[PDB]
Amino acid sequence: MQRSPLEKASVVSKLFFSWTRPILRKGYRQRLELSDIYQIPSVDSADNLSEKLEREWDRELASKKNPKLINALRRCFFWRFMFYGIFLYLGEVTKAVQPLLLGRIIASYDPDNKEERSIAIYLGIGLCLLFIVRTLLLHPAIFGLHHIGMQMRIAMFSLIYKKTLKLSSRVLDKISIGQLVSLLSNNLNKFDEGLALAHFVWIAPLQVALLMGLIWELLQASAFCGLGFLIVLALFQAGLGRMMMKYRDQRAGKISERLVITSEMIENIQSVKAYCWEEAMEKMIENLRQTELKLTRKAAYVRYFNSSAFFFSGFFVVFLSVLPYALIKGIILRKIFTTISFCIVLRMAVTRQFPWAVQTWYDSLGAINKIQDFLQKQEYKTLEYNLTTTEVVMENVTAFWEEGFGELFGTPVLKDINFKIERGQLLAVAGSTGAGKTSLLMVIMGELEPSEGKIKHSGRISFCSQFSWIMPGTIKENIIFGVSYDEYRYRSVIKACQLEEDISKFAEKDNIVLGEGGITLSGGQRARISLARAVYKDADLYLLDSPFGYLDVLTEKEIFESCVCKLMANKTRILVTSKMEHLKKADKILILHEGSSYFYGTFSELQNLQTWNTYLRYITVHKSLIFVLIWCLVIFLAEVAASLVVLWLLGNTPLNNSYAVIITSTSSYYVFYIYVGVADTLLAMGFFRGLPLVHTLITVSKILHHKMLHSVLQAPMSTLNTLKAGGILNRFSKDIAILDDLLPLTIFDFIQLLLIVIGAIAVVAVLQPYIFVATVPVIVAFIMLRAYFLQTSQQLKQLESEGRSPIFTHLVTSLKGLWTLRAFGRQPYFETLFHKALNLHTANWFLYLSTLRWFQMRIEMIFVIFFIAVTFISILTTGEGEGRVGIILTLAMNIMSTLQWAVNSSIDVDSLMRSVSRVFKFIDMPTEGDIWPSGGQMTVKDLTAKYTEGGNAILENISFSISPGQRVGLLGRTGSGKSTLLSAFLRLLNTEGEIQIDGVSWDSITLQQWRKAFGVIPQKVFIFSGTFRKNLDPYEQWSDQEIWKVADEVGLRSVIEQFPGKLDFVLVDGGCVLSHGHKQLMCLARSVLSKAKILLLDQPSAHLDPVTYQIIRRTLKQAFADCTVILCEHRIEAMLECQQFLVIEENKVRQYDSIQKLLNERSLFRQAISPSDRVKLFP
Ligand SMILES: Nc1ncnc2c1ncn2[C@@H]1O[C@H](COP(=O)(O)OP(=O)(O)OP(=O)(O)O)[C@@H](O)[C@H]1O
Ligand SMILES: Nc1ncnc2c1ncn2[C@@H]1O[C@H](COP(=O)(O)OP(=O)(O)OP(=O)(O)O)[C@@H](O)[C@H]1O
Ligand SMILES: C[C@@H](COc1ccccc1)C(=O)n1nc(N)c2ccc(F)cc21
Ligand SMILES: [Mg+2]
Ligand SMILES: [Mg+2]
Repeated sequence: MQRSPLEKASVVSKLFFSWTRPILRKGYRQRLELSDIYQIPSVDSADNLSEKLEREWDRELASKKNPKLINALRRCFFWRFMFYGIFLYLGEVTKAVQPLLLGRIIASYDPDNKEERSIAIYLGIGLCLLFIVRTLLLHPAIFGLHHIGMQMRIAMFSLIYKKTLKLSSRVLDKISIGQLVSLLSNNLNKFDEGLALAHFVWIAPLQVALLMGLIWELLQASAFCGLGFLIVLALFQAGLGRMMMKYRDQRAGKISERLVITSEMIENIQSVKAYCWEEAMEKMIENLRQTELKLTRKAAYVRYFNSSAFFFSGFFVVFLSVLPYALIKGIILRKIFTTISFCIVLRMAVTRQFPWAVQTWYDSLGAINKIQDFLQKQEYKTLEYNLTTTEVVMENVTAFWEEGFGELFGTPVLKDINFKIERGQLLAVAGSTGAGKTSLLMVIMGELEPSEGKIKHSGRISFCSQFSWIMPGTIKENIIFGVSYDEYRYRSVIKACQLEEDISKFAEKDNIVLGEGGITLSGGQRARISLARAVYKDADLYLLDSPFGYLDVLTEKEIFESCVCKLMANKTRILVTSKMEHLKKADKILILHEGSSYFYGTFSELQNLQTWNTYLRYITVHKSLIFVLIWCLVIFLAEVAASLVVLWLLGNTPLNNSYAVIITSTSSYYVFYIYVGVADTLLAMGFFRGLPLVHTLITVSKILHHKMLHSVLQAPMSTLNTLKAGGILNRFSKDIAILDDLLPLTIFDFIQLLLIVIGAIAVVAVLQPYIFVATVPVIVAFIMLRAYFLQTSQQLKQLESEGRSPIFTHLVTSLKGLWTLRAFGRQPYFETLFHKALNLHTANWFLYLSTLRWFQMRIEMIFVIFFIAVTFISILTTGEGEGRVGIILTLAMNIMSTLQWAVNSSIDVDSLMRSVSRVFKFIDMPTEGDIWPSGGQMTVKDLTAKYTEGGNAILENISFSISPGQRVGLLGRTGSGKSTLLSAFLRLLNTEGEIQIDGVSWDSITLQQWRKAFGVIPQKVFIFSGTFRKNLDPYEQWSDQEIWKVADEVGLRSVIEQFPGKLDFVLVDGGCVLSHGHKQLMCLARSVLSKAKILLLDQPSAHLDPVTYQIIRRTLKQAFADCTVILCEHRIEAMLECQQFLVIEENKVRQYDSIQKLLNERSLFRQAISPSDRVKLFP
């Protein structure tokens, strides 16, 4: 990584941006490769800014009574803000006095002998130097302002992340991903680019005053009437501005809901596609989009009228400012022209520079105060005592989940529990489902505040949750988890959890690539990775929270009698089990039941007791756009014809008449100038030509989003597995926020500027031909630069924009699995691992900005050089009478200013349309594309499954047959592909082989009609945000009587009744309110509703107790009376019912008709069954 030459650069390079040149030199010819990007300047490393801002912030917190963040931000950046403000003030004043020189230079052309014929050269010199000072003084201030904005935003983001770790657990459920992702996404670009207009809040007044003086020297007593009209205009403008903000704070409440639905949708699309939930999800998403569109539509209309104020107030202001004086005394055309040339600047400085400045100030303060509110949130205070007697004590505790019951003190989820544990002794807390075992572990963690009672243990702790969590990276890094690696300890850990065979099964031996959460791995490997992590880290206390669920039985006995009982035989271990073998081995027992310590003691006591293609694809996608554009062009043609006839009539005029004092020496070259000064009004857009354009643009954005989603969802899984979660969150947030908010106005402004320039040039060329030849050497000079620039930026924006994802995809995981992350106490590690991604995105965005500002330098210097040459050639070549050529040049380069503005707008439009390019990238994704299920008799021949195209053999040469209504139980040691075969039944992943189902095959039936025959309860439960009734059946086919009768079969009464909204309670954060077993029962009910003839059960009993499990087998007898069942269990007890057994081994299936021959065939499997079940199998 080469160090940025910004640190090593001369002052001329910094004031001219000559050091950016190597990037464009490398980029214009060949595509950018990923070493050319410079390392960030040492100033804007996240650490320095974060430390500076946090020190100022916490000192300000300590000092003041009501701390405010904005005071610390001021104390940090105000000086380098004002040092730039003075330069911007000078560089905008230098636009007030330019028309002063310009008017007299224009006055010289007139043959009658004015004194100006001597001062013409001095005026030209002053004008030349004035332009060069403007160029050297304006842009560097803009770049520095953008740089300060960037630094501020970086420090704020790092502070946000530093807060989102110490955030108290009781608040997490309230705040979902939507708030945070919106608060970063909306800020990212707007708050950075918006610190160039922060000054124009106090620049606009002064400038206006300075203008209202000079115009007053021209116009004695009508400039005040013009100013009154302008003040009315500014009040109307601020009124529209206030109206618009009320139409955003009602959208920002639902953007988060749509974002969270989309994230939950795409993270586990596995179950979504398995269930054939395609249309209901689209209906819900578009239902949200409808309201969001109404709000965006109204906001867009309001924003449109705001924009037109410049373009359609120009004639009105001048008319009402020069009617009275002309009426009373008359006007020489010099007065009218200089009034126009001042009125342009006045219009600009009090129509699009004041209101946008106050807008950006309102919005920046709103975001800052929202962040300040965020930082005022309850902090989880830790009392982990390093001093202890190596003895863990817990006494008389009770806990409350929601804070209201906490303060008001519904039963608590615990009460009056107590235990005491030595060092070297193990507890085994076992509870029937819903008792609160995980809640007890959380209370031991202190993450739940005990409403009353006493806790004490060592400060050295480790954790292994019920639900696994896998941060993206290598298995080696994921297991070590930010510790100095060791050969011997790591090898011992891998020897205990017996990961050796599975780790040898992968292509890369030890370290592979795991995505967010790691769908790439199975369930057993994931749980055992988590357990290995909990074993590796060294501490005085261990909280293993039921890691023995997602495994077979032989692996269970091996791991439990080599790792828990043998490897770590001296260090305290809390164990959550549901097998009598553990309790027999257990040293003390605490059996919970419904939040009550139902039994405590010892097992002996227990026995005793009992790119231009996108430019077209965007437009042609909807016909309304083409119609609007065509009709607008026709209207413009009519308008330019009207202007043509007006100038034709006034050209052939045959001239007491003091209405307009006009003379032949002045007329022929002042009428054209004065018309071109008012071109932007006669060619403006009214409320009859503009509104359809904005409406159609918003409609097109909606259609684009809908198509993008419908193409993402039905995409094949092999493609989907490659892309991350950030690569969808980033898109669905930013690349639709842009297509809804910024584009439908920026493209409109571009259309307007292009249209105005074209019309003015056309009409003036028609009346004066040579001006065309006078302009062309500049326009062809313009595009030549633009086409050279775009190649750099056209390739760089992507290289930066995708760089956003390493932020979001790192924020989600840390937030998703915050609990273990804070459990081990590894905050600094993730702090640095986030700062790295932030510095990456900076190394992209900063250099992109430093290239755009350079192109502004170059474009305005092209204009200035042309302008200096024009003024020199023209004034010098003025003759004793009727100087002609100078008029021809100066009119052209009066047009050139607006044309340059149009070029800048065009660059901005392209930089935004990158977003539409990226969305069309997603839309081009491949497509996986009497009662039929009579008996369900199934036949599979020569099946094999592949995850990646041509990948390794996960299965090979499978074939079997299932008679109708004969449940076959499938089993096999973990990591052998049981879920693989279940998934490959649905041909989700790419397949090979042929299946006959009661006289039909795969080919003879369509895909969607094929998946209708099955019903699935996947290994990964799936609960989005919504109500119970909507969650259980989004299609809404069945009455609440149906739901209520099923909800007693599945034994869900005691879960619905305790919750306030029976079938109408809202669910948040993926059902985090519910437990695990309740989620399992919920999904099983969701499969009972969809009565399918052939059904696949993928581990219906994951962590359930021996008691509640009865319901499972219960709903297997009366409920599924005859339906064919593909049941994939691990607990051997659930295999007593099935008639055939399919054992999966060595990537092949072997079927047997019984159990005895199976078990004698594998001797090592025999000694693993518990005696209570071994007697059941062998009578
Ligand atoms: N995050 C939560 N928010 C609200 N209530 C909760 C939450 N977690 C648990 N509960 C309540 O606590 C009870 C069980 O707590 P907990 O989740 O610890 O049981 P569990 O051991 O996970 O259940 P299982 O044995 O099925 O795993 C449930 O009745 C549930 O209503
Ligand atoms: N999403 C995935 N991407 C790549 N490979 C996968 C993926 N899922 C599974 N595999 C491969 O399939 C094998 C295990 O398949 P599968 O997940 O069906 O086992 P399993 O029976 O589900 O395990 P368990 O007993 O934990 O349920 C592993 O070797 C793994 O490499
Ligand atoms: C599109 C117009 C609508 O008005 C008319 C349309 C046709 C004819 C007459 C009037 C507009 O929006 N205008 N016209 C202004 N003179 C103006 C000033 C400030 C502002 F915010 C908007 C403004
Ligand atoms: Mg649990
Ligand atoms: Mg499984």
